[PDB]
Amino acid sequence: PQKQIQEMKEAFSMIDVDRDGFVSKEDIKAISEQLGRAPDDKELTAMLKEAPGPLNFTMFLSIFSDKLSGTDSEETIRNAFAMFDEQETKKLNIEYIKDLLENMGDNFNKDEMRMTFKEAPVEGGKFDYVKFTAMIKGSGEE
Amino acid sequence: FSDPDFQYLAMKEQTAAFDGKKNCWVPDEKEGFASAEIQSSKGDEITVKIVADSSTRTVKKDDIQSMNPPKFEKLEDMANMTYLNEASVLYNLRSRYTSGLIYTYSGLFCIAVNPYRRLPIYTDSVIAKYRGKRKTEIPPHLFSVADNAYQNMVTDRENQSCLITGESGAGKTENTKKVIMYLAKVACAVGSLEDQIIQANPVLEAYGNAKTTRNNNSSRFGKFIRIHFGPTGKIAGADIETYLLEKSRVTYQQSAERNYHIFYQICSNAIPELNDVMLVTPDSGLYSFINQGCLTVDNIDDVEEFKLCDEAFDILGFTKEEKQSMFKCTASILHMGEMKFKEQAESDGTAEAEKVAFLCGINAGDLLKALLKPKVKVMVTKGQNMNQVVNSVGALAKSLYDRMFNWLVRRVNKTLDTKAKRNYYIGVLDIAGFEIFDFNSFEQLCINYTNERLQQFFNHHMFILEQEEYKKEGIAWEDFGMDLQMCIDLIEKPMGILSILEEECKADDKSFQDKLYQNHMGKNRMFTKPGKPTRPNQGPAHFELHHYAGNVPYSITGWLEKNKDPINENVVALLGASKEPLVAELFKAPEEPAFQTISAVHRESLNKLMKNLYSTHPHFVRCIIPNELKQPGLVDAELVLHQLQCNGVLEKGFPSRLIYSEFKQRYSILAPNAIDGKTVSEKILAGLQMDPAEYRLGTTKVFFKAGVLGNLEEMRDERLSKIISMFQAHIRGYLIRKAYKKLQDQRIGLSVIQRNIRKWLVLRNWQWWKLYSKVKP
Amino acid sequence: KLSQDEIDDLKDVFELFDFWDGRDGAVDAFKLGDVCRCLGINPRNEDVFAVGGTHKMGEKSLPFEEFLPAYEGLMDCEQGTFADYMEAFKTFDREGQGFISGAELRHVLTALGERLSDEDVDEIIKLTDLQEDLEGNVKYEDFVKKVMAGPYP
Ligand SMILES: Nc1ncnc2c1ncn2[C@@H]1O[C@H](COP(=O)(O)OP(=O)(O)NP(=O)(O)O)[C@@H](O)[C@H]1O
Ligand SMILES: [Ca+2]
Ligand SMILES: [Mg+2]
Ligand SMILES: [Mg+2]
Repeated sequence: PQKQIQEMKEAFSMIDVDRDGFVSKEDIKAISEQLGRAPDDKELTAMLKEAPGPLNFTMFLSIFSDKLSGTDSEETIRNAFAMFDEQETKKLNIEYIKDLLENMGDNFNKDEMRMTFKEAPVEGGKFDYVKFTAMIKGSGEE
Repeated sequence: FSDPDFQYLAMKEQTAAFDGKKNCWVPDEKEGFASAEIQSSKGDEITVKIVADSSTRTVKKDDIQSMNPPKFEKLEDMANMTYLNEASVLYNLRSRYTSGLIYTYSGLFCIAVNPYRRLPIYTDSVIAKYRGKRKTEIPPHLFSVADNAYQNMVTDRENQSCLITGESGAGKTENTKKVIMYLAKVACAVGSLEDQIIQANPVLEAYGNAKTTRNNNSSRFGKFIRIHFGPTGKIAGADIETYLLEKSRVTYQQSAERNYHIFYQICSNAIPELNDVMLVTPDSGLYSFINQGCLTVDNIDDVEEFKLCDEAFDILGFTKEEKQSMFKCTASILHMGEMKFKEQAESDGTAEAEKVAFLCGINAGDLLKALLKPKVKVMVTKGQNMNQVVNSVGALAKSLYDRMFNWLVRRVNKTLDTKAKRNYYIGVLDIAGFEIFDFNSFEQLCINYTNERLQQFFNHHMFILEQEEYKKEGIAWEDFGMDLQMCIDLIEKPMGILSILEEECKADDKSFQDKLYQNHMGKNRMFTKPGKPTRPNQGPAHFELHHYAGNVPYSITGWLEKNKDPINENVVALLGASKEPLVAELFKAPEEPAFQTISAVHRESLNKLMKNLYSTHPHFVRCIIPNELKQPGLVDAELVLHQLQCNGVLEKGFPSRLIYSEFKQRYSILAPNAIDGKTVSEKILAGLQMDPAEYRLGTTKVFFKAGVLGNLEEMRDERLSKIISMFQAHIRGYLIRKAYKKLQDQRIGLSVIQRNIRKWLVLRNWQWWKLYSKVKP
Repeated sequence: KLSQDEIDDLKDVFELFDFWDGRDGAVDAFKLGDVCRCLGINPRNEDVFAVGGTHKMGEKSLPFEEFLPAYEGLMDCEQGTFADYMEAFKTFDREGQGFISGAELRHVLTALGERLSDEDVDEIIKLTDLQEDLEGNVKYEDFVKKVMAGPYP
């Protein structure tokens, strides 16, 4: 949307070093080992085939925008939880919600949960969904 | 016509507030049933407040008992009651007893709870105030009853009978008398055959009665005096047939108990002239056959009564000789209870033993010879030994006291027998009753056998008053205690005990015990083997059995002899022919020489009894033993009730009468389709699919066979568990739905949750997302 | 037997249960009777225990084709009529007035029949918005009409 694509934009400078305005294989793996670890060769290529067409900000912005699609809004999540906090505490019992996701429903799996709560905001037993949401996708904060 | 001599014969409050279903009877443990005013409910448990104790307790609603209102208290006739139940019956009486009335009626049943003191209720004045009085006017008195039996003998023209019963020391014997004493005051002309009959008691009561741990004057013989009449007036005559005297007493006196009154009154020195006719030192004390227990009966004078006995004995028209000829026989036992031994011979003091001789008119020496170990016929002789000898002495003691008692009575019947025109009779029975002790054998069985027979005549007259509301409440109905005759029969029927103790009697104990079990035992509901119900101070038996009073464990030890008396033949033969009339007669050779086992006569005696009872329009009297203490005014709840348990209230096989007004609040639940309308049930009935010979719809009530009304409760029980659990299942469902919406919403919400998340966990594993994030500085 | 649009009134609500056990195509006999309630019914626990059914949670689970003969069997099951629910609450009315104190009522269903947990009883009252007088007695006659006359009227 706004900063969102402009943010995504200011980011393209970054990725592209030759600053040719296009992001090649020999154009990624570089800035890769420039901010940490780089991928694998094939990975690189396997990342370019995902760019049906060659490499620019709009073929880019494309495949990217091609994901945050089939996902609900935020208040519709910061509320989907709320259905289990009957008394409006703005928090759930860490053994409650957790009980939920693995025993009943679309059966999450350990690997899935572990990776789910590995950083979840639990206080004295209370899982704060308000922000696990406010962040599952990106809180407004500044 | 009120209140002159009616001080203890027959107002107060109308009101002090009685409520309806707030007040009722509750089971107390000291008072039997204590009064209470209810407080709350909780299922079976019911909270109620005790009236004049004032402190509350838990109670099952099936022990709680209905109670009647005030102006219905201290009632003359309990038949006219709303709640003739246990805690109601036990009340009314108490109320009346504690108030100076002893007599009460309940349907065709008389109620006199024994007052241990004397009472003014018997004055001719009163008597007068009675005769001819219809039942419903004059307050309740044996008189009123005694009267209407004649009122009824005449006009209806048939014999009536009057059965007076209750427990021991109840009052049977004391009213039976007061009764003949009444009938008496209606005949005289214009010491008296009337006054002669009155005396027949002091005689038979002297020889016959005795002091019992229970009652100092317990009978020991069954009496049934018949009192005939002329076509018109007072009596024509009377007669007496007695039943089963206790022979046992004569020689043994249960501790704290004594032998027959006479014996003791023979040694009191009233007429000392006789001391010498008796060869007896007038000290009760160290004679033996009569002093195992008390020798003194308090508030009972041996001289005065004895004199009264002698005095009476005369008016009986007994010669001076006959008069004496009795005392004589009677004293002879005092002495024989003495005849020492030391051996098969040792007759230590043949100095007393000397003495029996002068009295019977048999040389004592001849007698001590001929049967110390002397012989019999076939005649032969074989060594009588030191013990049976002792146990053959009493053989003679008792074997006579019976022949003597027998005679006495048989003789009284003789002077009371004027042979004038006789038409009707008022037979009065003063017999035993049912007794269950910590040991019951044979003697103690016939009292029972005789009663069972007495129950047939009892309900025989109930089936009959029963069909008195098959007429009252328009209904025709088409065993109900058909095992009862299966007891009667079990005992008296031909292949039974009787038909055998009489038959199978090479006889010793089990020869006899075997047939019994093998034949109608093993396999009979009634005649069964024993077990331990823990009789308390209780003991030894061999067989058990059921009577319309419950069961009782019998023994069979030495009966084949128990049904007989071992009067050692020659002792008899020798006594047989002696010079003392009474004695010689009391032992006569037969119609001719060259019969009796105790039942051949009793079954005979009894059968005869019944026959006549059925020849009479009976009248029942009920005697209640207020308490165990011989104290007047005292009430022993636990006992009164025990008594009411088998006579006029519940515990036999008849139809369960029930008013509709009740059938409603009762089983209405077994058929839930209706809307008052007194017909609220005809429907429930059909609405159940019942085979109806099984029931009859009279007017304001309903009659079912047995176990009918029983199953209704058993169904009504199983029926409401369901009906409740049903309405429970309802509530249960209303819950699972009260919240379904709620559930389905969440089902959505979760789908949202474990979906977005399951993606926000793919976004961070997408090669590119990493790199982007690698750089948002 | 039941209709086809009915064989659906069963597919629809069981797809909520296969849910809260985990989408697998099976449910737990324990929850069985519960589903059958949601479908306008009130079987007895003894009942559901006949038609398969299970005591404690997680014992045995079943798919649709077995979970089917259930409903139907437990369908031809005895239910109660208004009278029954009154011709039975009369045996607790001594005044005959038509009242049964709360202290009692509790006990009645908490202690008799298929006893109810105090909990249920507490809610079921909250819901039906019951109440007692200063005498503490309740007019049961009604109460039986509320519970009978379902959740949302
Ligand atoms: N109405 C009465 N008034 C005064 N005393 C009475 C009355 N009824 C009975 N008694 C007394 O209670 C005693 C018991 O009477 P009794 O005739 O011995 O009883 P029973 O029922 O005939 N028992 P039993 O003869 O041993 O089978 C009497 O001897 C009197 O002491
Ligand atoms: Ca499932
Ligand atoms: Mg470039
Ligand atoms: Mg007597």
